[PDB]
Amino acid sequence: MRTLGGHPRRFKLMGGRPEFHHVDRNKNGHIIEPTDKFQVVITTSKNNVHAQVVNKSRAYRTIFGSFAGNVGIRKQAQQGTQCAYRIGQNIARKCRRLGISQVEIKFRRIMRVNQLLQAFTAHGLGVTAIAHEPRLPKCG
Amino acid sequence: KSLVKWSATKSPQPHCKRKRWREWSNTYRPLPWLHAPRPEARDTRPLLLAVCKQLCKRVHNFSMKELTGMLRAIAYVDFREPAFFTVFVNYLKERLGEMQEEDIANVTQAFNKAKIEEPHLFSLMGKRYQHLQANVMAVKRRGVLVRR
Amino acid sequence: VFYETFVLFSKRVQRADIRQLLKQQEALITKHHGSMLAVRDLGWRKTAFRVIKPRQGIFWFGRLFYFSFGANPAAITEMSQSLQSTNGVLRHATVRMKKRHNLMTYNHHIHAR
Amino acid sequence: SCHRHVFRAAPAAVFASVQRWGRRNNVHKLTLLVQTYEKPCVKRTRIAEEKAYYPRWFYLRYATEVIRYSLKHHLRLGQA
RNA sequence: UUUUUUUUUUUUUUUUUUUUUUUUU
RNA sequence: UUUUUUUUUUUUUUUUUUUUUUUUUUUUUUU
RNA sequence: UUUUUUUUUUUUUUU
RNA sequence: UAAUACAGGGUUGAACUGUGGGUUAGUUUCAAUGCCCAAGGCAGAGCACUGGAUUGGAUACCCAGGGAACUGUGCUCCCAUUAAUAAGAAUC
RNA sequence: AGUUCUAUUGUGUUAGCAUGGUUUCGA
Repeated sequence: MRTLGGHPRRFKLMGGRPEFHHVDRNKNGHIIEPTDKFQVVITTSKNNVHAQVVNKSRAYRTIFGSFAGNVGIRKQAQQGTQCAYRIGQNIARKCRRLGISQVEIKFRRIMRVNQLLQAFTAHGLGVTAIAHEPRLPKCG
Repeated sequence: KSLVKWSATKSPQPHCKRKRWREWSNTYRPLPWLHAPRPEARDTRPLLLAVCKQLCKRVHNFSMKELTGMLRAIAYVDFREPAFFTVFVNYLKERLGEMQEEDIANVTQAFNKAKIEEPHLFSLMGKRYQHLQANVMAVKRRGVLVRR
Repeated sequence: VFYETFVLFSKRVQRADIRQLLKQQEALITKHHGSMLAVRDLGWRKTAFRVIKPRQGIFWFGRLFYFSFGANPAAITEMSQSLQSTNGVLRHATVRMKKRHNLMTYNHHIHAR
Repeated sequence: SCHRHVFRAAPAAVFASVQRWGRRNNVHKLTLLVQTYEKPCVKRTRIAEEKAYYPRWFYLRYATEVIRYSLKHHLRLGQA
């Protein structure tokens, strides 16, 4: 009982600090500037799926990310279609908190890339361009 | 706009981590003839405060492209007057839609240089800049590929 | 028989080095009963992608050179290995001289009509 | 690698174009083959079988086009 | 040493030391 | 475990020839 | 927590 | 399987030659994989082997570890034995 | 059928090079 959609390990370390406290800042002390570009790199797999945010205005520096274990989904429930959909919602909801509107989308595979795209358009996170760079082997 | 350029020299100071590494920087020549008074002349006010006083009195006559340049230049002579920059916060919020892409880049530099951290205005400016940049595609090691 | 070689220099290559390089090469030619044909230059060339050569750095462009010669067929291996050891030279190739297709007798009316 | 820009188009419409791009280059087929090790003997027979089925599909695809084209126009050819 | 993202009164301007180490706003 | 970057070592069939178009030119009675 | 399975375990990381 | 060196085969043009041939031991080269021996190593894989599953009563199926085997001028042809199940001439 | 000459070369052998899946490193 008492289920929570988060990471139990991180919840135990809570001490009342606000959000975005451990993230490093810049010289000016601003977490993010109005002039910036983002490109989320999504990687799919059989059981789990990861999607981290990469900032192109900071020499490709990561800001935050999420996984199946950060939404309260474990065991075989991750293989279900809801696991991908829930992860996308968290990214879209968290995007509005930082103050970003337009974020690019990048992925290597096309297997679990349908639930994430649909969830982004249901909150406000739009899509400006789609990038696909499959690193297919060039040798036997 | 041109005064700041004259009083600026590009140098390559040593890096913070590795002293062998170099990073290009900017150094501005100090001015010792703009802050002092002029008791001899009738106008006892200095040359710097006089420009600011007239600018705020006739802000409406200036266009958007003509406003960010003048504000960006005042902060480049070490003008630590947060009250001066706090008058334009209400004027800019009501005219955010009429702001060009160049205007965004010419206004953030001013507040940051003077150590004026404003979250209610910087949060709104982020959306405007991204919306304008919604029609330009740029890739890595190739540049801008598709524009509009 | 006749042979051709295309050498791509770097930005870090002065005129001093180019003269030295060519002089060294001529030694081998003469050794094997040969003679130089002609030396020409092609100027600078833009590179499609960045070149990452170890212990050399990263470059985006270079100076393309061309020189024709003739010697024994066994001299190709000696020449090829010498270029690789020398600095400045990031990429090179040796192409045999053909009868019709060549950079000597056939250099006009390529792109036009 | 493929890159597309969204301009006055819905995300769903744009996403339908990149999906078909992989089929031409067989991106999906090559991705799965490398994941698992396939014996050389199996590839010997699989490579030959694909050279007889695919050609037949092209001929049948053209036949279906004539049926749809003629259905909307009626008429019929004969030994005239 | 390597350069990442932009504009057009100019060859101009910001950033800079490896990231990420939490849901509902 | 994900992302990013800048030069160590082993290995070398992904792309590139084709509607099987000679009198169709060839495979074995019957069920 | 990660990986893996129809499902699960072993194994690995420790502010 | 881009470049270069050595030497073969196939298609077409000229010259020369003027029946040179088919099959082939008491013969001679090459010949996948496995095994003996030898050389070896610092990648990607895995037989044997106590390393986490079985059953409606027995198991190698599904993960992970794992010191044999994987480049040879050699010893050497057991097989589902390498481009159909005839090496040649005549009738299109 | 065979020899010589000429055009043609993803057929045998071949040490350095370029690119790439995996792997490896973190002033």
